[PDB]
Amino acid sequence: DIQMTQSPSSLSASVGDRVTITCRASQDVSWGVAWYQQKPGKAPKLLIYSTASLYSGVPSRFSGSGSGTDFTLTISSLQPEDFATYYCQQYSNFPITFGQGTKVEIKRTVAAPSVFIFPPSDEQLKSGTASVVCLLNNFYPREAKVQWKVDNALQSGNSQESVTEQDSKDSTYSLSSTLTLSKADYEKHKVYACEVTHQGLSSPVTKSFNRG
Amino acid sequence: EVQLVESGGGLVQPGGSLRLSCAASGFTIKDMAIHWVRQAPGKGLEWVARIWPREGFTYYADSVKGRFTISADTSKNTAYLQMNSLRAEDTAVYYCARFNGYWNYIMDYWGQGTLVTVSSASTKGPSVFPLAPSSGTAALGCLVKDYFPEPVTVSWNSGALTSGVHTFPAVLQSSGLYSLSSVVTVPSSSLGTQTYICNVNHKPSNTKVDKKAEP
Amino acid sequence: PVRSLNCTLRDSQQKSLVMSGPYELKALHLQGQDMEQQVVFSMSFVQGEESNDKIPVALGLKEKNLYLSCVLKDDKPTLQLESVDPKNYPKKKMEKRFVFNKIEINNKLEFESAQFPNWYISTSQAENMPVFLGGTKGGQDITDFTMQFVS
Repeated sequence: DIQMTQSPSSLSASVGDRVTITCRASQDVSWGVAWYQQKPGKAPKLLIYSTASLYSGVPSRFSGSGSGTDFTLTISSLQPEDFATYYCQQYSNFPITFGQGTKVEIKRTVAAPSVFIFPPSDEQLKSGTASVVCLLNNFYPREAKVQWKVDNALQSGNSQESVTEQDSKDSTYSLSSTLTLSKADYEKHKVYACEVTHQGLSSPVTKSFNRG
Repeated sequence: EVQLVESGGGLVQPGGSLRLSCAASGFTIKDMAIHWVRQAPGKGLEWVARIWPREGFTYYADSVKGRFTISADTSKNTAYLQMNSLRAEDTAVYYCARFNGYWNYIMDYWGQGTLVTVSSASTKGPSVFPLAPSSGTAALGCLVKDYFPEPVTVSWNSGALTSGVHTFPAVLQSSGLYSLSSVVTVPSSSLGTQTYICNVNHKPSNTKVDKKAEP
Repeated sequence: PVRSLNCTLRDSQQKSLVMSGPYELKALHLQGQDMEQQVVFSMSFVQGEESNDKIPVALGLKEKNLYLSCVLKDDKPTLQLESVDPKNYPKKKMEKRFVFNKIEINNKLEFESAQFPNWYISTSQAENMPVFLGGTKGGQDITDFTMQFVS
């Protein structure tokens, strides 16, 4: 079961410049290597087959090179529709094996997060739970810190984050953070606050609300 | 319009059976190999098996050898994956893909994938709860809470509103049910005059919910 | 009184040779009871130029009446399956078209045509494609083989 170690796992770069993804083989797989581009929630499509042959219809910025154990994918100059993940595969030895892939994320100008906080609805509080939601809208780069403060006390392991993909037009991330409490625990505190940190802000941005 | 179309996916009990099928349109499979490949939730691709339909030659990954059976009806232009003794580990999107060495068809066409969820957890429709602003542009949304399985769809004003819509990936909760939020950014001037309805569809539980996000 | 032993050939990426219709071999991965469909070669040791690591040899298929032969197509040496009188063959003194040099370059076998030097029994990278005669050793094809003895 020949491993296909792919690198780097995650890469970032700006439209028009060249990118190199690398792929290493645990043993000799001759020239039986292909490259696949997967847009999220979609079927992979073939770019390069037999190490370096370009599949019919593929833009000629896409290039493959390799030497028995070490294989490399090159794009000479990125264009709009190349926000994808890229996978290498060996098909010369069965079982066929893949690499863990490399996410190719298109870099833009740093963008500050716009922050909102939503208190729990009256409907949820009848069922016996409360979800406090914090939203970081439209930001770059991806790394961001969200802290929950309930009566100015830092919270741990009662909140989950979820992040969008890079937006169609403006290339920006959004983020939800969902603090979950009992009917009981939620009513015995007054102030709920959301602390945000990001390369686009001078200092930490806080949003907050009182139950009334 | 060369096409591989899959069907047969869905939610089954652990230790159960499910037959996937992969229909070819625009080519005959008689001189192609059909491979099955799977992608576990937030993981890479893993090769399952392949059949040469004409010759009947079959080949399985060691993790599925014995439990799964691949076959093909050349008269129906269709390939099959029979899965038995299902475990949570087999939960994935299953793709089928064609292979022909001579014509450089090196998994050049893939099916759209069919999600297979192996779980003992019952189906359950979401509860939808509005995200309203407390108090230039404002944000409202809806929290789609405690559903199973994936997936749900969210739309705003029955697709009419698309500008600045964000629907986040589902997080699995400790409870074993999924939760997500859809949010939209709109002008603050439009809040008392326009109504914002989120449309939640959970096809597995046959559940359609409409919820007003209201100041 | 020619020295012939029985065997199966496998390529360096672990493909087996099977019959693809009456006059062609293909190379593909076999698992389990598929593997009983692999072709058995009666390799008859024959007279010809014996240089350093090269042993002259011929390759027939157990009672199919077929030998592998190199012949020209479009002035290009080509692998072909050739039927022949079974009471005559196998022999020591055999037509150069049936004759291969069993080269052992690494700890692996090449098979160079005797009539067309620098042309080797080759497989593709993609499985279930023809066994062919290839003109390079330093190209993108598989010329390197393992043999497994059978009685």
